[PDB]
Amino acid sequence: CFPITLKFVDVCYRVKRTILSGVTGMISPGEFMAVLGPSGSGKSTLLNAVAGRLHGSNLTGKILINDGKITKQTLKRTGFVAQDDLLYPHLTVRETLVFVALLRLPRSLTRDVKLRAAESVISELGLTKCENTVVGNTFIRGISGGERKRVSIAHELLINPSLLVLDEPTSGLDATAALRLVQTLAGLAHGKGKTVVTSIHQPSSRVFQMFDTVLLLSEGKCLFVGKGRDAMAYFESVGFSPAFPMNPADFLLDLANGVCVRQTLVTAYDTLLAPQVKTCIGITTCIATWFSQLCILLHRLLKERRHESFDLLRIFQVVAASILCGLMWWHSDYRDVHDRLGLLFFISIFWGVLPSFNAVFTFPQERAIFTRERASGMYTLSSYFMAHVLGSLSMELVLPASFLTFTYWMVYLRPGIVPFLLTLSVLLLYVLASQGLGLALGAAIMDAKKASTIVTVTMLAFVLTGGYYVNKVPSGMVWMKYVSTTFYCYRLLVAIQYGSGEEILRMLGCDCRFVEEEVIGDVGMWTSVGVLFLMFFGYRVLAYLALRRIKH
Amino acid sequence: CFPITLKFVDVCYRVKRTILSGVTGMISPGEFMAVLGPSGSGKSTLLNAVAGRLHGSNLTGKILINDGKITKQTLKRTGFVAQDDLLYPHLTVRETLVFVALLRLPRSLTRDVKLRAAESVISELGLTKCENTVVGNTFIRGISGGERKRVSIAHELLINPSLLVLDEPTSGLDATAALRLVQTLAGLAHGKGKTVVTSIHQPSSRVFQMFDTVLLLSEGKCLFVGKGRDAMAYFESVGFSPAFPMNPADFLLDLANGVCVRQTLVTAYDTLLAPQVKTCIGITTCIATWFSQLCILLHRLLKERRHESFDLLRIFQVVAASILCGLMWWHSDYRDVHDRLGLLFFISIFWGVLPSFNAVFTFPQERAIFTRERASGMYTLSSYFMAHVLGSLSMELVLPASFLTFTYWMVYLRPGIVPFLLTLSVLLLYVLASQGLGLALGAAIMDAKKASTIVTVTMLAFVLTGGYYVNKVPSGMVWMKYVSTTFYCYRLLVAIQYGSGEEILRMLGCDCRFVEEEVIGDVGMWTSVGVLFLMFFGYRVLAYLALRRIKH
Ligand SMILES: CC(C)CCC[C@@H](C)[C@H]1CC[C@H]2[C@@H]3CC=C4C[C@@H](OC(=O)CCC(=O)O)CC[C@]4(C)[C@H]3CC[C@]12C
Ligand SMILES: CC(C)CCC[C@@H](C)[C@H]1CC[C@H]2[C@@H]3CC=C4C[C@@H](OC(=O)CCC(=O)O)CC[C@]4(C)[C@H]3CC[C@]12C
Repeated sequence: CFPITLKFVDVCYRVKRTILSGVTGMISPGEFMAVLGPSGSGKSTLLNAVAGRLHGSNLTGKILINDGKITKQTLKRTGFVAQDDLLYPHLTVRETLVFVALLRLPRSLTRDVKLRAAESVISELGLTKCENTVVGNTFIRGISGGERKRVSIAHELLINPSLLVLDEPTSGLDATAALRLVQTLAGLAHGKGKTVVTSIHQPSSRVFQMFDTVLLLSEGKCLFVGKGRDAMAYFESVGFSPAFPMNPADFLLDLANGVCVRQTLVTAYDTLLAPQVKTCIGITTCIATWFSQLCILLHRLLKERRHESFDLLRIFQVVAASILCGLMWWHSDYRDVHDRLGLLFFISIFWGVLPSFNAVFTFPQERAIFTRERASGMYTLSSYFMAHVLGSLSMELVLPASFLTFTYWMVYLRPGIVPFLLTLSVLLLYVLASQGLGLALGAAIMDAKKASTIVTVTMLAFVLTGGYYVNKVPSGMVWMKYVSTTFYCYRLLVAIQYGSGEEILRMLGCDCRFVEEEVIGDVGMWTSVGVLFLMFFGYRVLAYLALRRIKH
Repeated sequence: CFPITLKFVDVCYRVKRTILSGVTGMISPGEFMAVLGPSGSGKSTLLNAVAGRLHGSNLTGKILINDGKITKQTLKRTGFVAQDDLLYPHLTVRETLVFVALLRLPRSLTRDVKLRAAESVISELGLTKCENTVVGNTFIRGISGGERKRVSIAHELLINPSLLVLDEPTSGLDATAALRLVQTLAGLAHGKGKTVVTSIHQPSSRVFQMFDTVLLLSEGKCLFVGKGRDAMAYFESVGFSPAFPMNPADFLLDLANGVCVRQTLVTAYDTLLAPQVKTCIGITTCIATWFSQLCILLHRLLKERRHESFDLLRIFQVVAASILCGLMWWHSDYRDVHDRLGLLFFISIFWGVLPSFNAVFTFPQERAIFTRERASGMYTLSSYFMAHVLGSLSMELVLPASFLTFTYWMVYLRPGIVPFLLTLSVLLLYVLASQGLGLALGAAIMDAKKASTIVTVTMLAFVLTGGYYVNKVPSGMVWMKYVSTTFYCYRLLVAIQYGSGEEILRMLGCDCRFVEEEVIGDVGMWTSVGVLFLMFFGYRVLAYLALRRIKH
């Protein structure tokens, strides 16, 4: 049993405005202190300066975890439940808390110890009768808002903390769900010997009955500390009583808001209670934990990258483009050299626009969950990036491989096993090379509407210079095809279906320079392959360096 | 002065579950009655059955506006402020309330009477110090959440009602903004002689002090009616007192929730208070108001259809496609008959995909505001549809007319005034004909993600059968080009730049059937024009019949 006594002595916090000034108190092992105050009084700045997420020059004052300063050994026993709940919406409640248990608990334990620690906090917080329910956010409909907060508390109870610092847990709940939530926070402060500190926004009449001690901030100058049942007995002494039946938490916020008065209760506290508050004061251990962090992060996000890959409005978009492409070029003749190349350029526009546009929403949408979880240990951005690289290498190759299996034998392309699997290999390498353009642009620009416009303009300049629409490019724009991804896929597709124009010039008898300039071209088959590999790796190295630059 | 005495006698409401059963009471002229209860108790069903938005077979009971039944003459003096605020986010507070004043007040008045009635409710509700601030929703940042509710109350105060029925106005506010809001609802019930009925979710200690009468529902059986200051004096008689200092609104909801008990207070009310509650119980007048409803609705939504037309991420998407199209075909030669026709088919793909995709979000996003305002009189869906037709005829023609003015003289298209204005006329007629495909699809499918997929699949089958990519269409798919919008714009552009292939076959000397099949084609210039007009009108008649079918 390691309990924490906590004492902050005269904490100040300016920002460039004074938010906190002279806040002093103590929090004991085994008490449930609630921090009351109006909005903009400095409640949430006091919780961040106590949990340890704020230190520097803007802060001023001694914050003492068990008579000593805050070192990083204490932060493993200190939890902070922030105001917003960032959970993946397709995992169940048991799946959410088991993946967090493997990632957060140390690797000295077995996989059965770290699995029984995740089904103990399910029974502690009362999540047993929803443990197979999907979490959901607003569209993947799941657990309630009062059980979404209990999952976010269970993230911080898996490491068994001694000081649990919550930041407005009862905001947005009922009067019943917000009473039962405080009934459990009072449970694991009187039975577990913990030290719970919270900040309630507007307590009801019997939520306020459950507080051991109350700290009341006016606009950053600490009107009252002490017990909750002795709150209005102190204000009767200075001469402030309610004139009608009030909730005692309503009467306190009306003193801190100027409706009853602020300066008269600063000088009353500073001479009567603020005096005596001072009186009680390797290559198999560096590598194996990366490949286990990767293996859990890849198995966790399989369900996330399954509804953003096999969306039923994206399967329909590829089923429709297979039937249309399969009907317009149905039983096509390879001696029509102009329509066979417009088929192979439709495959290059469709499978460069569709992967690069969908990949640009991947990193903006997970910036908040990655920031909260990387700062909490739990991974190191290179096992997070390499689980998004590998997790979308596997899922994004099922729809282009089913487009081509359908529309290769109906369209009468080049018959055989080796012409089929060379066309399939070039199409899958082009989907992965163009997907990384969307990853590198969505990570450099962490907005998703500002980056869907730059990947639209880039894919339009890639298609216009890709080899088919314009044949007489002006002399100052012939360089732009060499940076184009579409130019190297389309030159490879024509080289598989036609070769070096030898059989087609015999059958056409044109050996009329139409088929010498469109089927042979400029780049070889190995220069075209080795630039689609340089754009595979190179557009994912640029997406990693973009994500280092954010700080998150 | 026309005041309303309101008495509901034994209102029941089943749904196929009993929501209301035996609710009886009276509301007097000049009292501010608040309706209390837990969530799911039938508060919001009682307000809709009293304002008049619920009547039929599911309802049972006599609802009497001033000793008589509810006729539609009384509903002009009855206002209902619903729970969610549906305001256009680019109008200022004065602009919002003046357009509502012209549309709601009768046409007997002048434009200065209906303008001074809109600056009287600004001063009444205390909106004078934000009357030039933009409203905004979350992105167009504007007035606060406590002033967004005061605009929604001012919509219903413009018709000068006698019974104002609000539905949870203080939800999502502060403790200060939700006290000042009740201080004005108590202002226009004690000074104006109105009859305000509201339903507060969780009142604070001094919000409850401002209620004249209180109606308390348990789960639909009316625990208490009477004064608010005599609420707990009645429950002391049956033997229910708080054991600790409570907010008196908290003690009442704990009686109605089973935490203190429900059936013991139904039989206490039914024999002590529910007895004695029975004891007090043309062609220039049909046309001119349409063309004035159209003229206000078109001037109101000019600012709405200015940020969805001149979005700065859409100006950049057309500026980039002008420079790319202007550089790849820079000083192009018209004897390159294959590259001149790929320029004229990129203009047909770009200006059919871009208007039809943006038009599909127009009607889904305004379904909630149109439903609330059409049911409230104020317009009739044919002056609303013809203000969206005409309001986007004007704004959507500025970006295609600036694309073409830039890239006609750099690209060296056909020189002259008559070749320029025939190419501009065909391009503007094609933008309006393809925009109506997005309007007809977004109105038949009132989702915006399910309809952006069907307008993607349709525009892909329009571009493949459009005439350039495939020449030898199989015999069962040649009909599909005649329903294509892209086929008729592209056949008109080639007919303006080349004519009936006479000068180009002389200069090429091929009179080699390449230029006989791609520049002359199938349809004439008048059949192509008169089908783009049939798709202009016909895709907007189908969008009107889709909007009748919704009921909204
Ligand atoms: C037939 C020849 C001339 C090729 C012409 C280009 C086509 C391949 C274009 C025409 C319309 C394009 C579509 C128009 C709109 C979009 C934007 C974007 O689609 C969405 O917004 C839906 C994505 C989602 O949210 O699921 C992704 C690409 C897509 C489907 C485009 C894919 C490529 C398409 C089919
Ligand atoms: C060069 C030849 C082969 C023509 C090929 C078709 C092009 C005209 C395509 C290629 C990519 C397409 C764009 C890809 C994505 C979209 C979806 C959609 O764009 C958006 O999602 C942004 C709209 C907005 O929200 O402002 C509207 C059409 C647009 C810009 C497409 C317009 C038509 C483009 C430029």
